[PDB]
Amino acid sequence: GLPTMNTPGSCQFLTSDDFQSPSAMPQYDVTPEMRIPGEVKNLMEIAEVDSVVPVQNVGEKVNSMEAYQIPVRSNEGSGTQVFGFPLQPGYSSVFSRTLLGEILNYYTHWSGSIKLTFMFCGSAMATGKFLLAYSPPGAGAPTKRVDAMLGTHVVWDVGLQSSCVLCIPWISQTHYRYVASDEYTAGGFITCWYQTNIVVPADAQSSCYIMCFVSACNDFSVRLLKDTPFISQENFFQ
Amino acid sequence: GLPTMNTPGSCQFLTSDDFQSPSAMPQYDVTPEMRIPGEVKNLMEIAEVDSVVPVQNVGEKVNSMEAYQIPVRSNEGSGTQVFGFPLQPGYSSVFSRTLLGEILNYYTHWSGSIKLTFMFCGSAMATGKFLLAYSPPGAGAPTKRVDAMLGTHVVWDVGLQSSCVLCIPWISQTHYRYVASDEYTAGGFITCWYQTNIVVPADAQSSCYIMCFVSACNDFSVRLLKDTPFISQENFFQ
Amino acid sequence: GAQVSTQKTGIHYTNINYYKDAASNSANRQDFTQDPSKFTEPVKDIMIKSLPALN
Amino acid sequence: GAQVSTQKTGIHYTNINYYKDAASNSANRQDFTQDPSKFTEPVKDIMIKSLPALN
Amino acid sequence: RVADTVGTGPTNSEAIPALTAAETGHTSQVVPSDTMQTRHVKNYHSRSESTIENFLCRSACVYFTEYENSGAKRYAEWVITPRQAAQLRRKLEFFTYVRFDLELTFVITSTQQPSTTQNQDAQILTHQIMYVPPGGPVPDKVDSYVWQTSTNPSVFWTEGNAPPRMSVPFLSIGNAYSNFYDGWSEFSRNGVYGINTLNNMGTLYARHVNAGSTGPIKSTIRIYFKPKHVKAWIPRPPRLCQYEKAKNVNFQPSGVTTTRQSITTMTNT
Amino acid sequence: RVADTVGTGPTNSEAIPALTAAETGHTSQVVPSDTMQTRHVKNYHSRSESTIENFLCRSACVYFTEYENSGAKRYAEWVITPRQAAQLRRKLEFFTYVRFDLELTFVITSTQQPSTTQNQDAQILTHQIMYVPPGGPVPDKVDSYVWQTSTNPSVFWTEGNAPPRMSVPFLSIGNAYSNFYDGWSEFSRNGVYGINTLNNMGTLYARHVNAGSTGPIKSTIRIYFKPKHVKAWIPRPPRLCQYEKAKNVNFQPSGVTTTRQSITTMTNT
Amino acid sequence: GYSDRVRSITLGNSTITTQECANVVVGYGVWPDYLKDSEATAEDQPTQPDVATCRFYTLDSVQWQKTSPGWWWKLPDALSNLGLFGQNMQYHYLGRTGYTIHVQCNASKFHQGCLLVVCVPEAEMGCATLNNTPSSAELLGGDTAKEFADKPVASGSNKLVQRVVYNAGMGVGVGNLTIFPHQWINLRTNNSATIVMPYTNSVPMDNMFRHNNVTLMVIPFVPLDYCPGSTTYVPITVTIAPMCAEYNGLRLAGHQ
Amino acid sequence: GYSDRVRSITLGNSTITTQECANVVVGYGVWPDYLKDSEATAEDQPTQPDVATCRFYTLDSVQWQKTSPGWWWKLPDALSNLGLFGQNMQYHYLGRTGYTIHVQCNASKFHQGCLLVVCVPEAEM
Ligand SMILES: CCCCCCCCCCCCCCCC(=O)O
Ligand SMILES: CCCCCCCCCCCCCCCC(=O)O
Ligand SMILES: *C(=O)CCCCCCCCCCCCC
Ligand SMILES: *C(=O)CCCCCCCCCCCCC
Repeated sequence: GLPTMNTPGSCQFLTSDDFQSPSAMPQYDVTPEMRIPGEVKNLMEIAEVDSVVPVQNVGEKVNSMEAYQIPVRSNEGSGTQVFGFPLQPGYSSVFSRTLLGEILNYYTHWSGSIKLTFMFCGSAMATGKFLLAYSPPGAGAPTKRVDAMLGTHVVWDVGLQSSCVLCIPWISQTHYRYVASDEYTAGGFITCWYQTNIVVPADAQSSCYIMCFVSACNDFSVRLLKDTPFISQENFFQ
Repeated sequence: GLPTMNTPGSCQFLTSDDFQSPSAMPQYDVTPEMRIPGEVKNLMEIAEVDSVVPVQNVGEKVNSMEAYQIPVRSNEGSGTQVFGFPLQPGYSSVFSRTLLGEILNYYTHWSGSIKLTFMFCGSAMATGKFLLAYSPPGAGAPTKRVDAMLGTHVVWDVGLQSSCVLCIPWISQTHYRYVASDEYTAGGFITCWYQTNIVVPADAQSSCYIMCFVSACNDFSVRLLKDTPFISQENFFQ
Repeated sequence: GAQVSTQKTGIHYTNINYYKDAASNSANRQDFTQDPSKFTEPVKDIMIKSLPALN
Repeated sequence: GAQVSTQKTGIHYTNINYYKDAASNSANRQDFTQDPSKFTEPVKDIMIKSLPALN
Repeated sequence: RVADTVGTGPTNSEAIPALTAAETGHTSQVVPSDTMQTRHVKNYHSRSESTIENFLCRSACVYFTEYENSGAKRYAEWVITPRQAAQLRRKLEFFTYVRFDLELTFVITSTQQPSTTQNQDAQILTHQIMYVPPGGPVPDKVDSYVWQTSTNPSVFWTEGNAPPRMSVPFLSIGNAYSNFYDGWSEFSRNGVYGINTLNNMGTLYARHVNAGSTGPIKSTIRIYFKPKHVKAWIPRPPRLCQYEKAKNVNFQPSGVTTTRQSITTMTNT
Repeated sequence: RVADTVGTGPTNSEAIPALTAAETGHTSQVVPSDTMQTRHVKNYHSRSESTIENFLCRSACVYFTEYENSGAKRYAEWVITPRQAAQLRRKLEFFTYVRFDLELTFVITSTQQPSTTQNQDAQILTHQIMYVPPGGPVPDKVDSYVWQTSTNPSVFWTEGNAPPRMSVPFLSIGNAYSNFYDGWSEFSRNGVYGINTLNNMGTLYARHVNAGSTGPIKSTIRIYFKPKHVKAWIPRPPRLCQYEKAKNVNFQPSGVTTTRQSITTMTNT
Repeated sequence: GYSDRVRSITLGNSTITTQECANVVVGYGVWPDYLKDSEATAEDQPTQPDVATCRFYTLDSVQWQKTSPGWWWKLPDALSNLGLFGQNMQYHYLGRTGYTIHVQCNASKFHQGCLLVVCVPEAEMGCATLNNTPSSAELLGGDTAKEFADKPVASGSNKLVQRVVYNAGMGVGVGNLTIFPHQWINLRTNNSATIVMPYTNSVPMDNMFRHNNVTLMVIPFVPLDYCPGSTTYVPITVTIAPMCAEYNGLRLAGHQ
Repeated sequence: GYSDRVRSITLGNSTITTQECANVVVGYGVWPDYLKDSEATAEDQPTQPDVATCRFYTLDSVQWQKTSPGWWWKLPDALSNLGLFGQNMQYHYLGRTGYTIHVQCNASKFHQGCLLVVCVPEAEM
């Protein structure tokens, strides 16, 4: 009869506890393992994979493959804005439903760099240069290419290498950021501008499309696990 | 099924217990530390720091910077009393709100020496000597400089070294004293007298000010933790 | 027959198991192994960053 | 994997931890380290007691 | 741990870490250091909380039913499936095949019921939860011989105590639990289509061993599942559309994301 | 330990340990031995109970609410803050930045309520306390799917048992918890001002898993916070004025101290 | 031939002399320096202007009167408009600095008074009206000293800072401000106060418009006085010099 | 797998790619650098902003027409209003810089034309 004494916490069921429980099926022989391809070991192996970003949310294109297409056209001037969305991988309607944004919605904090791979889907005869830029928060979003200028940019020349990767660094006051929005934890703006208008020959289409892909860099990490707001339920499914 | 037996104290919640509890957030990666300046390791590091003492509590000066000023003037005689307050660092209205007195109000016992650094804030042309004295309890407070005499004093000559430190020793029957008042645990009296009246030249102000600072010595320690009586509440703040 | 392992930090925690079945054991929270080049880069011919992908 | 440390006196008390997280551990009551010359004396040039402060 | 950034300076070469051909089906590995001047930063950040074990290993309620002291509903039964709850089902469905051990915790709670019954003075209720593997005899009443559990495992738990918990092995016939199944149960490509052709975990019955009082009492057993020692293969897109059935993929089409106005609008609408 | 006094004798030199210039911003280090003849005393006194861990590491009630068996208030919610209680808030505010682990103990207590309801015979009440980190779905009713806690952590506790307790890590984004913040949340120096721009710990919901009886019952959950493994930087003046708000420094001016009469009065009035 | 009273501080283009002083009070025992790769988060390479930013910026002089309650200057915002320190601060999302604060005030042998020169890390101030928070225009004063109040500010439906000096606008006891690095300018022995502040914050770098990490306060504890004839206009001049200023996150200019 | 046609120039925040080009023509065989103590006169210590000043400033685009004669941009004055290059330039009496001038113009296989891109030291007009 060993003298024991209980501490607060006895007979409590903590959802996230880690204890040993007696097996209900003793000496049960588990069917031997099999090497099945593509095993996941960490959720970041999945967030490091490019997934097409629905930049053109706009209207009913969200109910289509058009959400995925970024319209590019031959103008009568350069410096025009192609697109613009804020750096909120788990919050912005653009990123929230990406492979990266879905995983990020199960966590409260996040930290790291992100790769935005842009692929030009025009004719093999179309040319053009684009200014892909990321401007940290502090002063509003760049409204001219001349304001996007001063930011962290990458001039993309369309050629044989269809795609160009604008890599967004981690420039933050804090170590992590909230997955949900908070202006303390503000992220910045990603904009695209024509550097030199789209030039096409005669008989080739002048309006093309670009596609954007989002993946995490080797320094990306998510913290504090919570439930996604993306899956609801009214009754047990039957 | 190991034979155990509970002792009184089981399933009890002691406010000051020290036990292990299961983490609600497993394998959670804490944001790395940063060296931030001025780390406190013990509360006595704070009580060893001089803080201005409101000697002139008197009336509505307590609602002003005047609580902090000790009036000194050019008399027509010496031996006059400048001030007087008892040795009760946590209790006396003088010390109770000091850096030392606020910390002392979270503890029940206290022991040690105290430094009362007096700084002369007159004109550079004013002179004067003061008898800073501490008289242990037993016979009332000294009512004349001739009674303060016999105590533990320090004659302060005002000069280039603006300030003078009257250090109060620990002269007690007991090892500690109560922070709250108790005549068993009586402390003593601190008084100041003119040794040689304040002499000023023509065209220089004859009425100056002195400031008192309170800090603990290297032998000061506080014991038995309790709540300060200084912070009340009627409802949860919103 | 105990096992002292490391705690999650930014010490040790001794562990003994009492059950005859491995299914009765605690979760495996400390396996930070990882390999994204199954999904990122499942290409047959190697792709070097600094070089043109299509040559 | 236990740790025998000293009790507060004027003996020892053996301790083992059961949890995988350092946050699940007991408080650190026995750290009597101290350094008031961050606050008392944060002056650039050293000030010796027996000497005149202003010379 | 996470990778530290390397200190980078200017560049003027024919090396193009930024230009690629995404058609290859290969994700680019560009890092900040490649398209800008970086400073050296030491990353102590850890991807510990995103391991598959930490993601899935948390007790989730998968279902719950009620049984009573008297009447018709005197015992309950549930054919085991993790698909009746939106929350846990969706996490498991990030992977095509998952393999794991389970930790079962049950939260049994009773409520006194409205009656005209006078002088009620309940006695402590003890419950019995019984598992009937696929093939064994099923309780047809609160008192059929079946509740002897001579070979079936079952938990007897008296109210007011800590929640009954036990763990279970990887009970599958396959070398991994199949989360999806693009097939039928009949070789004639007929019968059932989908994962239900695979679900055969048996039923779980619960009952009051004793009625306890003269008045009515209704109990509600909540079953919690916690995947311990998890292995997951072949990842897939998280569920977009809401779940409609507990036995099939049936969804009602929904748009790719929410909307905003112009492709230039820095704000969700 | 505390420093022992050195035996001192008379003195007649130009060494002045007592005269200084307090303008330097340096606290004098005079000790009794310097301004009098001291005896040797051996100090065994220890500053153990005044370490920051011993000061802060004691369970304090930080808040408490109520929920019921029936009606509207069937579940509770509290946005986490240590600033609603005067006592613990003031101790933490002795420092500008604090970093620590937490130990949460909850004291859940129920009281039978007045009713005309006859034949009450309550069953044991089990409670569920759930944490919703900033961003997760929030319970809109005692029965929304949200209470499945498939990923959110939550405690299920049956009445009459020992108080539910668990510890939590240093959940901040910063390398230390900021107790004060002289700034805004918007770069346009607008929006929120102060510490609330920083508080984003999420909400805490509690509910009765079961109603238990026919009569009314109201419960009161008391949340206790205990800073374990504490680190505190940049100390400051203890709070003088009383607290007015739970989100800001707002105080109503009060005098430096209490009063007495003449500077010569050896007694408080 | 030396003197504890003499001094000379050279930072960039500027040099500062003192013929009567106390020591230089160094922050929390910490001398300012740059951010380490170990403590860094922002991966982009910083701009460290050096001689252009870390130099002596002398803001406006203020008059010490027999009735002045005190003054306060927020820190990043004071030099936010001064030279290249203010420029880099606008073009950059993140910034980090330490300072050498030199408060100057000279009177004569027939004048008396004593000022407390403190450096309050995170001086979060209160509002007159308990429900509101002070306005940005009420808390901040670029290079122009904001001043404390002699008596309680009225709690209408304002966003006025509760300036009564004795509570320091923070609801504390003004006499305990002595914990924060400080010095005194007792006109009897002093001439100036020098405080070298290291970077104090819970994050490695922060935005310089949204958050003012330190607040300088000059509060006279013993009032200015002098007999007639003794010169009446006694000004106080504040000279601050950034130290080890780095800037990460370059973009267009401003704050919004 | 290489090509004389591909390029990538990284300066500060900015990176520049080219999928069709010639070599980089380096000034007079000289690559820009800082002033030596041997060649210096101004005794005060310089500000070298680095990543803040030495980065890619993309000025306004101009239209090449079948009738355009040519264009010209003076050099310190062009970037005199751009970012921190323009700021340091205003607060300072003396300054010294070199440049990486990238002129961009893409047409198609059915377009023709040829521009001379020169850098005229001291184009006194
Ligand atoms: C009292 C003993 C209770 C035993 C509980 C046994 C529960 C079996 C759990 C099977 C787990 C998840 C499997 C999904 C099955 C499938 O679709 O293939
Ligand atoms: C059932 C799980 C409960 C989890 C309890 C989580 C409580 C979080 C405590 C945060 C602590 C004190 C922080 C003040 C925050 C701030 O102002 O920055
Ligand atoms: C290896 O374990 C030898 C040391 C044993 C330490 C005492 C074990 C404590 C109780 C264990 C009994 C196991 C329960 C089935
Ligand atoms: C080092 O600890 C070896 C000695 C083990 C002594 C027996 C341990 C007593 C019970 C510990 C089990 C740990 C609980 C998770």
